[PDB]
Amino acid sequence: SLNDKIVTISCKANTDLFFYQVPGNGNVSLFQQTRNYLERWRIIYDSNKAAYKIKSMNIYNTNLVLTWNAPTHNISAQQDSNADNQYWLLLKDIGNNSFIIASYKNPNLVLYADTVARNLKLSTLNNSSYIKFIIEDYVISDFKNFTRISPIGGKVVQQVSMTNLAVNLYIWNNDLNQKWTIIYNEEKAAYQFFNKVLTWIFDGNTVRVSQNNDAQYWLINPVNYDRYTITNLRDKTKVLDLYGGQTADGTTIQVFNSNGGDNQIWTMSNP
Amino acid sequence: LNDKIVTISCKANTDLFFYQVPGNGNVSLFQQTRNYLERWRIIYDSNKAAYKIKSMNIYNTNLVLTWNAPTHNISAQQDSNADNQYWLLLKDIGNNSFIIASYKNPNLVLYADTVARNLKLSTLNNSSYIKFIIEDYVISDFKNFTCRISPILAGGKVVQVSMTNLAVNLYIWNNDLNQKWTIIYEEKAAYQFFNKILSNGVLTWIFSDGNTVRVSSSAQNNDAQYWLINPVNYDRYTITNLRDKVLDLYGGADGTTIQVFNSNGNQIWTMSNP
Amino acid sequence: KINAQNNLPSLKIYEAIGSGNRNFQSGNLCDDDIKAINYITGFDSNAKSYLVVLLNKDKNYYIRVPQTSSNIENQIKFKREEGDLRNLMNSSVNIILNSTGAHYYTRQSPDVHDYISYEFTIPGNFNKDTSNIRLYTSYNQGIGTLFRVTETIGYNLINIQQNLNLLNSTKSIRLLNGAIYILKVEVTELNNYNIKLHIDIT
Amino acid sequence: RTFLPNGNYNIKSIFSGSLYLSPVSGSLTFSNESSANNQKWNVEYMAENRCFKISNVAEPNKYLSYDNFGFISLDSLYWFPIKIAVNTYIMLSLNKVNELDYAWDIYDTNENILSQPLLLLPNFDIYNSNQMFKLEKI
Repeated sequence: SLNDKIVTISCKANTDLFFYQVPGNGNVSLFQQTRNYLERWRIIYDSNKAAYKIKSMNIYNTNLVLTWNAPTHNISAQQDSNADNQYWLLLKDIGNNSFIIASYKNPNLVLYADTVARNLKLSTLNNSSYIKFIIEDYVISDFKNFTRISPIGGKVVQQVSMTNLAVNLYIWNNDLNQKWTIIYNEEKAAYQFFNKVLTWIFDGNTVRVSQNNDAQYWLINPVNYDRYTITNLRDKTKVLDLYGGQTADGTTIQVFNSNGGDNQIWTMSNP
Repeated sequence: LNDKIVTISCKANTDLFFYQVPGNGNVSLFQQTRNYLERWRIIYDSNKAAYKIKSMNIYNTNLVLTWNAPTHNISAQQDSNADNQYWLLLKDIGNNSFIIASYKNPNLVLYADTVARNLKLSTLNNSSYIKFIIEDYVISDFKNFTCRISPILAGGKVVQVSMTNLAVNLYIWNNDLNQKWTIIYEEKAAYQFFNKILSNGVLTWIFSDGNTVRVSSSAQNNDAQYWLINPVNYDRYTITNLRDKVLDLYGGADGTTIQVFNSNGNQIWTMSNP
Repeated sequence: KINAQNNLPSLKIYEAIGSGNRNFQSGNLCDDDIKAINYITGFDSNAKSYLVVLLNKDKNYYIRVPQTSSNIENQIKFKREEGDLRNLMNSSVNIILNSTGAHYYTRQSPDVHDYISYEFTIPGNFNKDTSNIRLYTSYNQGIGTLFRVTETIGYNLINIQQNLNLLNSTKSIRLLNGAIYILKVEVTELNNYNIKLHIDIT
Repeated sequence: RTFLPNGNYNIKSIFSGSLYLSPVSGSLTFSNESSANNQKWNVEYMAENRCFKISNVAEPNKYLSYDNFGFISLDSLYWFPIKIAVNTYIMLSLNKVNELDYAWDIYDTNENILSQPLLLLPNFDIYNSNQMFKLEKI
C-alpha cells in the first residue's frame, strides 16, 4: 500500500526527532521537527526483487536517494545509481505497528539511532527501541499538533472575539483567539480545529465553532506542495472558500463552490 | 491480531503447511490438510511486545512453539513464561510475506528445510525459504477447495439435480460431478461457489422472488453472487448472503429445497471431502 | 623493530657517518672501518625496552649491547615493520603498572624534537568500566600522544588523542581498564638531563 | 611463538567469568564449569594458509568452521584472531570476498548470555562489546 507516496520517518527514541536532509551536503540527521521539503521523502517500489527506495524531495537535487557506502558504519546519501547497495527493504512490525529498514545488499544490517551524535548507524537486530522507526504520511504527520491558516498573503483568520463565534480575515496581531490547533484523530482519520470543532454545512455556509458530529471533521488534501485544501468529511463535495474572494477585513468563509479557484486554497504556517 | 487463529504456510512451497506430528510433539511441514493440528493461535503480549503461538491440539492445548536453545530445534513444549518460546512477526510490504524471528535472538529467523522437511533457525537473508504466509484458516481453507456441504443428522445427504434444470435441493451421496462445490476466493472479501459439472455456474438468489435460489451465469456486479463463511464445534460454519449478514434446512428428507428461511439466529453445516 | 629476547637489556643504535657512498656489495655488508657514530635511540641500564627506528639501505649501523649480567644465551631480533607501526619513528619503546595512585618513571631524556615512547597497561579486568588517567612531566617540556595498541599479526595503531601538552597538565582522560597503550613524547624544551614523567590512575 | 602459542586453551566470555565453551548437539554454547574435556580446546597455527585452527580435545579431527545458517560447528573435513586488549580476541573471517569481514558474536540481555549460541555476525569496529572473548592458558 506504499508506492510513490511522500512519507516522513520518525524515531522511537524521541517523538520530536525526524529524518532531516542537510542542504548542500548529502547527510541525513535528526534535526528536531521541521515542516519543509527537507524532511519530505519518497518510496519507490521496484517489482523485480521486492525492494524499495528512499528518494529525498529536494528541489535543487531531486536525484539524492538514500545510498549506502562501503562497510564503514555510515549511511551518507548520494546520487541515484540503482545498485545493490542502493535499495532498502521495509518490514512492518505488526506488533506495535513499527517499521524496520534493512539493506538490500545484506538484510542483517538495520538502522539504529544512537541519539548521542545525531546520526544513524547500521547495526544488528536488537531488543532496543532504536532499531525500529515510524513511517507516516507527510500530510498527516505534520498536522497532528500544528497551529497560520492563510488564503492566497499575510492575512490570517480571526474568530471575531470571545463573545461571538464567527469568521473574519485580519492581519496577525499576536492574539490568543487567532491560534488554531489542528489535531488529527485516527479513530475516523479526520482533523479538528480547536481555538483558544469547525461546525458548518448544516443554512448554506453557517460556519462556526462549538459531540460525535460529522461537520466538525475535516480532511486536508494537497493541491506547489505548500498549499492545500480543506474538505468536509460528510458530503465530501464542498471545499472551504471565501464569499467573493476579496481580501478584505470581514470576509465571510463560504462553502461549496467546487471550482478549484484561488480562493479555495489555504496555507498553514507555524504561528 | 490479538489471540487470532490463523495458519502459516511456506512462501516457496504453497502446498507446505505447519503440521504438529501427533504423539511426539514436533512441528514440521506437511501437505494441505483440514485438521486442527494445522491451526495456530497468535497471542499478543504488550508487556514485552511478544507474540506467543499456541497450538490448537485438542489432546494437549497447553503446547506452544518453543526453540530448544542452543540447538537448531523448534518443537512444541509447555508455556512457563521464560523467553525462548516468544516470536516476532514482520510483514514485508513489498511482497506479501511474514518473517518470524526469535525473541531471544532477533538475528535468527525461521528457515524451512525441504530436503529434510522441518523448521530451523537461520540468519536472515534474501531468500524465499525464510519467508512465510500467515492467513486466516477459513480464508486459506476455502481459497480454492472442492468441498461438499452436509447438513446435521444426515451423513448421506448432500446439497445438489440435472444440467437442464436450475433447482438445488437435498440428494444422496454418490460422488457425482454436478454435486461437489468448488469454493473460491479478494477485493470483495467473500467466497464464490462453482459447480464442477455445470460450467459457468454460480449461485444466484432472486431478489424479486422469496425463498428460492438457483444456478446461473456471472452477472458482473451483482450482490446475489457472493457468500460469507464464518465459524459458529470449531469445524462448523454458517454460510450467509451479503445482503443481510443464511442457508438452513427445510424444517425436517431427500428432495427438499434449502432456500433461505431466516437470518442469523440448526442452520449449520459441515464440510467433507469428495 | 629491534629487541633482545624478552627485552632484558636496552640496546642502543648508532649510525655510521659517511657510509654507503663508498664500496658497495649487494646483499652483504662492506665495512669501511668507520668509527664515527651518530646516536639515534637507546638507553643505558636494567630496563625493558625495544628500538623502533627508520633504517636506510645504504648506511651501515651499529648496535651497542650493554654489559649483560646473566649468561642466559641472549638473542637479538630484527623485524621489519611493514604495518601501522610507523608513527613511532626513531623511538625506544619502554615496556612497563598496577593498582591506582601516582607512579613516577625516569629515563634518559632525548634531544629536542626527539621521540620517547612508553608502553603501559591499565589495571583492571573486564569493553568494560573505564578509569581516569593523568600524565604529566616534571622538568622537561614535551608534546604527547596516546594510542591504543591492537595486535593483529602486526601492531595496528589507532589514534584517540593528539596535541597534548605535558609539564603538569591538569587534563585527565578516561581509558578502558585492561587495555595497553603507547604514549609518545617529543621534547620541545630541554631543561634537564633526565626525563621524568608521572602517571596518575584513579 | 609469543603470540597465541599452540596448545590447550579455555574460551570464555567477558560477560561471565564462570562460563566455558561447550559444543552440545553441534552448537557451541557457554556452560558452567564441569571439569570435563568437552570445555577445553586446542589452538594450533598452520602456515599453509597462515591461520589458526581450534579443535575440541574430547573430539579429535573436528575443526571449528561456519555453516550457511550463520552458526558455527565442528567439521570433520580458518580464523583470524585480533587482539584489542589483554586476553581478548576477535576471530574475524578470512574470505572478505564480495562482502565485509564477519566475526564471532553473541547475544546479551542485560548481562545474561546463558544458553546462547555463537553466531557469525558482521563486524565494523572494536567497540562492539558482544564480539570479543577470552582465551586462558590451562
